[PDB]
Amino acid sequence: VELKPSSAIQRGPLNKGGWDAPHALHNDGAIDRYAHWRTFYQERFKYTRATGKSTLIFLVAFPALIGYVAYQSEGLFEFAGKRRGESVTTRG
Amino acid sequence: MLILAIISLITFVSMSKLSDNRAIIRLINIYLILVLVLDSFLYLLFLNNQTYTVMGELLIFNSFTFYIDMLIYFIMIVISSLYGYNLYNNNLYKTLFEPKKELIILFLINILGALLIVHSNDFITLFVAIELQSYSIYLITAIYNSSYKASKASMLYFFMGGILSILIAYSINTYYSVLNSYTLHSLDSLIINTLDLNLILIALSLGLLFKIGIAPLHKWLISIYENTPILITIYISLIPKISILSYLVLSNISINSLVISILAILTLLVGSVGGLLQIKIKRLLAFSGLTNAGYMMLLLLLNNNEFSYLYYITQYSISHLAIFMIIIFSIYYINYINNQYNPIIYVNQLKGLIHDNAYLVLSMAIVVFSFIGIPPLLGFFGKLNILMSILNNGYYFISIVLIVASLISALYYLYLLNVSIQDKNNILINSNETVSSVLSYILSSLIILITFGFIYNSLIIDIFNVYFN
Amino acid sequence: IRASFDKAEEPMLGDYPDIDPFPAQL
Amino acid sequence: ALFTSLVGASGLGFATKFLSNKIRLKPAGYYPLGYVFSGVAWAGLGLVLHNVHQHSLEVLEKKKTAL
Amino acid sequence: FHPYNTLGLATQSAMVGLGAGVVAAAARNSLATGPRNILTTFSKSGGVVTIFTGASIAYVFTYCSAANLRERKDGWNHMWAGAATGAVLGARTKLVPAFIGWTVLCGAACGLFGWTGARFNADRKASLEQSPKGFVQEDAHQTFWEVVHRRPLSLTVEQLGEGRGINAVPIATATEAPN
Amino acid sequence: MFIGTIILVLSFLGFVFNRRNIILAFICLETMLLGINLILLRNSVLFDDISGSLFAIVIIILAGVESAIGLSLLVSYYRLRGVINSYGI
Amino acid sequence: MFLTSILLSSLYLFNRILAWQGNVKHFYLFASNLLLLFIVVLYINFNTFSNSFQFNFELFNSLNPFGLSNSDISNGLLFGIDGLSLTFILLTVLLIPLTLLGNWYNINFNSNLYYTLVLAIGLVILLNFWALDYISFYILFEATLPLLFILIHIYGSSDSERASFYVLMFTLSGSLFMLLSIVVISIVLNTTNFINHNLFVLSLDLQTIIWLGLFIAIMVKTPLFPIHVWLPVVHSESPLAGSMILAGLILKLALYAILRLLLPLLCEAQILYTPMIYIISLLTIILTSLATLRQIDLKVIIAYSSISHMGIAILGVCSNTSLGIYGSIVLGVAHGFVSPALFLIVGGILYDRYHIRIVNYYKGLTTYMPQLATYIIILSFANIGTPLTGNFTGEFLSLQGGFIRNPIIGGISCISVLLAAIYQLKLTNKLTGGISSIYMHRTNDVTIREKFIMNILIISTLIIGICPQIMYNLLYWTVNNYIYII
Amino acid sequence: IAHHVDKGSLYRLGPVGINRLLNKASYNVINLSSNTRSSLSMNSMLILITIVSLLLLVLVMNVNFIIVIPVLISILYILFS
Ligand SMILES: CCCCCCCCCCCCCCCCCC(=O)OC[C@H](COP(=O)(O)OCCN)OC(=O)CCCCCCCCCCCCCCCCC
Ligand SMILES: CCCCCCCCCCCCCCCCCC(=O)OC[C@H](COP(=O)(O)OCCN)OC(=O)CCCCCCCCCCCCCCCCC
Ligand SMILES: CCCCCCCCCCCCCCCCCC(=O)OC[C@H](COP(=O)(O)OCCN)OC(=O)CCCCCCCCCCCCCCCCC
Ligand SMILES: CCCCCCCCCCCC(=O)OC[C@H](COP(=O)(O)OCC[N+](C)(C)C)OC(=O)CCCCCCCCCCC
Ligand SMILES: CCCCCCCCCCCC(=O)OC[C@H](COP(=O)(O)OCC[N+](C)(C)C)OC(=O)CCCCCCCCCCC
Ligand SMILES: CCCCCCCCCCCCO[C@H]1O[C@H](CO)[C@@H](O[C@H]2O[C@@H](CO)[C@H](O)[C@H](O)[C@@H]2O)[C@H](O)[C@H]1O
Ligand SMILES: CCCCCCCCCCCCO[C@H]1O[C@H](CO)[C@@H](O[C@H]2O[C@@H](CO)[C@H](O)[C@H](O)[C@@H]2O)[C@H](O)[C@H]1O
Repeated sequence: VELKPSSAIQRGPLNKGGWDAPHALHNDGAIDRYAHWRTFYQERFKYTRATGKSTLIFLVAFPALIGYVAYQSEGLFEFAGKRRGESVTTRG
Repeated sequence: MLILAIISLITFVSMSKLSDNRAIIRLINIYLILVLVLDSFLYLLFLNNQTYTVMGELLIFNSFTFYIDMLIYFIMIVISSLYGYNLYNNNLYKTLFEPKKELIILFLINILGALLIVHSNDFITLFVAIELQSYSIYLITAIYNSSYKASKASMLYFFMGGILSILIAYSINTYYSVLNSYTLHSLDSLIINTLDLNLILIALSLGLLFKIGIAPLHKWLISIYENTPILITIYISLIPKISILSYLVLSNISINSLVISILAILTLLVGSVGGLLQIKIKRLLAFSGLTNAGYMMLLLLLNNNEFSYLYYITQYSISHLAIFMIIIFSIYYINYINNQYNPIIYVNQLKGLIHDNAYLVLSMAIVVFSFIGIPPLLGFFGKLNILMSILNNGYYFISIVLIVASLISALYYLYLLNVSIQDKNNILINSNETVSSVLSYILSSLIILITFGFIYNSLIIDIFNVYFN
Repeated sequence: IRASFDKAEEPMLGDYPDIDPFPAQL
Repeated sequence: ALFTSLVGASGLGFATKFLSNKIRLKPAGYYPLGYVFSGVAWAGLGLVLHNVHQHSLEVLEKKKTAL
Repeated sequence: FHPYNTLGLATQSAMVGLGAGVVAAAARNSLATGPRNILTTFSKSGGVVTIFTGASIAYVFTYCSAANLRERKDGWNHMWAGAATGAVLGARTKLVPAFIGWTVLCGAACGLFGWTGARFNADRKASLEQSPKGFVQEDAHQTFWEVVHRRPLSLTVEQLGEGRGINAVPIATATEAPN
Repeated sequence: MFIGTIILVLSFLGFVFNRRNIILAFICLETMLLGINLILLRNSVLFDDISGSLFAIVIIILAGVESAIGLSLLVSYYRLRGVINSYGI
Repeated sequence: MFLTSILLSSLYLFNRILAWQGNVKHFYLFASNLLLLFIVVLYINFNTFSNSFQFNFELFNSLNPFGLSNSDISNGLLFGIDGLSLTFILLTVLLIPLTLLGNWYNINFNSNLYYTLVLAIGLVILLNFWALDYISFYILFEATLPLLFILIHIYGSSDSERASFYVLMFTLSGSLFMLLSIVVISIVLNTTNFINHNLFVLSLDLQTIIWLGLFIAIMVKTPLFPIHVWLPVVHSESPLAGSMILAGLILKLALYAILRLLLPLLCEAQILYTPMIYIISLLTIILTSLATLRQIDLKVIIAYSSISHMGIAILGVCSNTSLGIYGSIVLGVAHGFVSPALFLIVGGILYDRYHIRIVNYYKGLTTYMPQLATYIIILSFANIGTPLTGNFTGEFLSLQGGFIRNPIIGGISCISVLLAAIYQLKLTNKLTGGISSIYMHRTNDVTIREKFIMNILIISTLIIGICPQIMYNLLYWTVNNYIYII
Repeated sequence: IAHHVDKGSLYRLGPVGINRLLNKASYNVINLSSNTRSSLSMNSMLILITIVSLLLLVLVMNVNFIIVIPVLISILYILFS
């Protein structure tokens, strides 16, 4: 026996059956490449002295500064209806 | 019932030609069903976890072992229908999937060795039964001696299983040298604390566990499951793991081992990582069986692990049969046959299967998402119970490794589904041949259980809270 | 003229042409 | 309840027959008697679990009564 | 706490890591493909010796040192030790970013490993199974795993702090009319 | 306790570091089983117990059947290949 | 009568309709409009004078699995609604027919599979709000992944495959740590139900831990910085119903998850770890807005805006104030009206006509496609939060409460009022502006189907923008149940 | 931001970096049982290594456990690098 698929299977092409509409876009070839690049930048991104600057800024320093601000100013201000001379803070 | 089967089949098969082998398989299939129907009432004896010792003190019968016995039979009535009911009555599928004469005898003898292990209460019965399960499965790998790869497989499995039987017997003889006993019931809190038996019992666990593919000795078993025929791979890959894991779960040997924690972590990492680049199906599913062996190893450390084990072993077995069955059905719709024994090897041969048979792919998705642990499929409710037990007993790093291993294993589990729902040219439009009725109904029934068996979880919990408590 | 940001992206272009920018307004 | 359980177990049984017909690439109404056979068979399975659970609930109730 | 002995543990750890390098060297010499001999063990080995020794030295030295500098026993120490180990292993690849990445991520993994208790095993008495659980009975101190229907207010003010809505006495009763 | 451990260890090492053939592997398995039985029978004498000798006789049976099955498997390999080369399994 | 006979009548009618006309979308549209009406009837019969849960039904009980349980021992999945859940329920029944009708003519291969998958996702989302126990929530939280993966992989755009693995793996990752927290709850409390889970006062040290696993999940679903990178891709390559369903409802599930799991329990961990939440929400707002300023794909830009408005809504709900809750909810509602309209405009109008999403081609629609211009500007000014639209009233209230909790962070987050305008108007000006693009030929103006949809999604937000007080009748309890203030 | 963070480090701590990390680790896991020339002696040597490694690892972690940890980090490197 030669091991081959059964001949009772009748096969044919895939016709999704959409109505092929006219050309309402003129592809440009360079815009598409610019988009492919800006879309798959992640697979070519490399670490260097500017990428590192931006990365450490926006993922170390600014988060740490915002957190220092928060965890100092946690329960500090409370000034609903306050009046002259009264302190707006709950701490020193 | 097994014995009268094995005894009768020897005579009845010697009296019978090569042309009756399918009918004889069908007979023993129906016979096992009649056992499982008519003798199943014996679960009443195990009310309130009444436990019985038999043949002296060699065997032990409780609800755990009985359920494992029913499961092994349910596996063995599905694994037999695969040999005794031809899919398509074509010459190709005659040549591809034809049982041999002695195969069924070796299956039942392996069932017997599996059940003597779980039912064992003394190490002597364990050593006799693991040798029975081991020798029967050397021969099952080797019975298809017209293939080169199976010949290589049985030879390696013989040697590397013999080495582990040596390790097991060395451990038993050490336990006897220390304590003058072959019975683990002769242990207790006093004797555990008072004696340095940690080394002497982990050596038992490892000598049993390296026979099921635990890391870093996974490769040899993976080469075997790949190189052997698919309808043998579906049996060898499951039953030995059930038997040995059940024996190690029932006997609360390794309560809080550090070695077992390390190895089980390594299995989850290996079985999740090394199965990503695989292009072959069987190696992919073998690495899947390994990571599931990792998850089930993690409840050897618990001392209350029956429900989580029973639920996971059941859904694992069901999903394992169903996925291999889907792979078997799909052989009709592919373009290239690679072998007389392994018609399908590479995952990229299932391409476009949605355009041929879509409901086969629905079953594949249900089964895949069950492996991953997507609810409301049964795999969720199984991995949930494991997480409950380990977190209730104090393993936290391992739970994170467990989560991570599930995520990593989604990728090699979804490779099948991704290529299956891809598009293909030269689709199927008609075929006057039709697949068998029984195998379709079996596959369907396993699918419907993986899908809807979440409905019965409370009922199962009530029955468990009576018969196991 | 290639500005700072536009020549910090040199290692990443791969095959893309490293054009010299000129704003259209000029 | 019993009757609700049996209709549901029959509903799983029709799903097995239907899914089996589709896996064979047949129409859903190929062999209607298979729907009836799958219904009664799974209905028996759900019935068995119904009686098992009833016996177990009675047992725990009996444990409380002898208390 | 009780301080650590940095040099005693570091010398033991280095001899151990040297021994592990010897074992892995011999195992590679046996498992490898091409013609080899008893000479190749320390020549053709991919730095298994320096890998193991530098890691064990750096890990144990940093853990004991920062346990003694912080003067505590906790997970932050294992984080620093995994940070050193990642530096050592990542120095092998002669790149800055991979060195930084190996450091941070090996440190986070060891730091998690110290968070969960610095063990792959379990305590088995701090666990939920072997410990008191459920509802505490009568006003007793609420342990970790125990549940409580009504909590004290002094304990809340201490654990959390005052302000941001949370106070020593409620707002109405504080501003009730003495009438 | 000594002689058995020594035969067992040396035969495991000669099983593991055999770059030559396969009959050495069969032999090392049989010698490992021998050394086990000697360990066990020494302990059974010192304890004046019988369970050791029972497990020993059982090992003899099981080892002989092991060699029978192994030497049928080898014959299958040889059926197909015609030569059992030094580095084939 | 028999319950089984009624649904057998329905299934039979469905089989005959399927056999005569080989399509289902008419029956599904009928069922969708039926569900909308039946939910409206439930609102008519819903008492607003009760904080209790109404229309309780239990499923999958031991005694009556395939029916409902009237037992004295409840071991199954619970269901029922408060006014919070009813709100998003009304949002979901309102959107499902439109998500089908936004794809009534452009799906031409295996259509019936698509409309099945859409309705299954929409029904599963609907039932998730009825959920009254942690486990039923979770098993309906994770049930949309297989359908979303399949839907995206088949009916998706070019890069569908990468998008489908991203929606699965990211959401599964966050969900699994949610499962760990739920499992720790379940082995401790030995009960999971959204009725009496606030009574149990766990120790603080354990709330500090359970919170981390719940919040890891909610970071991954909402999303939030720095796990905001799946959403742009999954929206970019998804079919139109996938994008509408996602932005409208699945991101609102994260907010419902906070209010229903994380606040009534874990109160003390919220009041201790809130400042870290404010850090994360603030970074989400500004960085995603600035990342939006330099994108090229239309659909990705709308996606980034969804991240921003959710991050404002997190400032409000996590603010320990009534106005914060009522704003964060109204943001979720108005967002689930506005964003689907924009995803329809950029995914089922322009992509249908010209089959490309790059801004560089698009310019000068106002000349030949004026009505599309009018809708773009209205929805753009509703997205950014022009008043008399719910996306302002919710912005204002959440920033009231965020300012109350931490005034600095709640005021530095007011720049969202600007940055939303930047990344939306830089685009709207391009589309409606200039001379018609040479690359694009002409095509029809918007058809009545799409005009129907956009006019519904605008009337609804204008209503809640003009009188938000209508939604208070369901929420006047919910604004105070989840406030931990002594 | 959009390039160096949203499409840079935040894809590296995610899809891109995990993909490369798993590419290598899987290619080093499977390139471990190197020679197919004889699958027997190799798996046999793997038994001997594992038994010896566990006996020695347990020896170290009896006397001190904070020393075996780097041994395991490095082993994971050797197995996955
Ligand atoms: C089968 C093939 C035939 C060949 C057989 C060869 C002989 C077999 C040797 C024994 C059996 C193999 C054992 C396999 C390894 C696994 C051993 C094991 O895991 O036991 C560990 C166990 C403690 O682990 P656990 O119970 O999990 O945790 C609680 C800890 N308190 O228990 C222990 O704590 C272990 C006890 C610690 C002492 C270990 C002894 C090591 C001594 C070696 C010193 C070498 C000298 C220095 C180096 C020399 C090189 C120059
Ligand atoms: C002699 C003097 C003694 C002095 C006293 C102190 C001695 C202490 C010795 C410590 C033990 C050292 C053992 C070193 C490991 C064995 C060496 C080795 O090479 O292992 C890998 C081995 C061969 O691999 P190789 O040939 O190098 O090819 C590499 C390409 N991948 O291939 C293998 O398959 C064998 C693997 C063996 C693994 C053993 C079990 C390790 C368990 C893994 C730990 C995981 C736990 C951490 C998980 C964290 C999760 C993130
Ligand atoms: C008791 C303490 C135990 C606790 C555990 C401690 C962890 C120790 C981990 C060390 C064990 C060895 C595993 C190291 C990873 C193996 C591969 C590797 O070395 O990483 C390098 C890889 C290279 O990337 P590239 O430079 O582009 O490719 C050229 C490489 N020559 O790098 C990359 O691909 C880029 C990396 C980018 C960063 C990705 C960060 C992902 C973090 C989540 C990881 C989750 C998956 C964990 C996988 C486990 C694998 C073991
Ligand atoms: C048992 C055959 C297994 C073969 C595989 C088929 C699954 C059957 C599961 C019934 C178990 C039982 O009903 O039992 C419940 C058992 C203990 O009860 P028991 O002592 O064994 O008595 C049973 C007496 N029977 C045999 C006469 C009925 O609790 C467990 O931990 C089982 C956990 C199994 C989880 C798998 C759920 C699958 C959904 C099943 C939908 C019908
Ligand atoms: C407050 C709730 C909404 C109130 C109702 C507003 C919608 C009424 C329908 C307007 C139709 C129209 O304006 O025409 C649409 C105009 C057409 O321009 P044209 O004059 O007809 O000449 C045609 C010459 N073309 C073809 C060259 C243009 O498209 C545009 O140029 C884009 C401008 C949109 C103006 C939006 C009106 C102000 C509403 C802003 C409130 C947020
Ligand atoms: C650009 C990439 C490179 C930068 C990466 C930045 C990632 C952050 C790494 C630095 C981590 C330093 O983390 C540091 O914080 C902890 C507390 O938070 C300090 O440890 C402190 O913990 C507190 C508890 O919170 C203790 O009670 C004690 O007071 C101690 O001083 C440790 O000294 C150190 O572990
Ligand atoms: C991401 C979420 C899921 C991640 C998985 C982890 C979740 C499980 C929680 C880990 C709990 C660890 O908790 C462990 O430490 C706590 C202290 O904090 C200990 O709690 C004990 O601490 C001692 C002090 O040492 C005090 O007396 C305290 O009253 C209590 O008895 C317990 O011995 C143990 O329960």
